[PDB]
Amino acid sequence: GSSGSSGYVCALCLKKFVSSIRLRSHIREVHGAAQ
Ligand SMILES: [Zn+2]
Repeated sequence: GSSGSSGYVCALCLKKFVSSIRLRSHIREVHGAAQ
């Protein structure tokens, strides 16, 4: 995982999450970042 901390943070809205999956999926739900 990441170095230090207890969670992962959005690069867009700077919100914190319990996991890298909870972060990855947040971006698709509200920032709409597709492929
Ligand atoms: Zn965000």
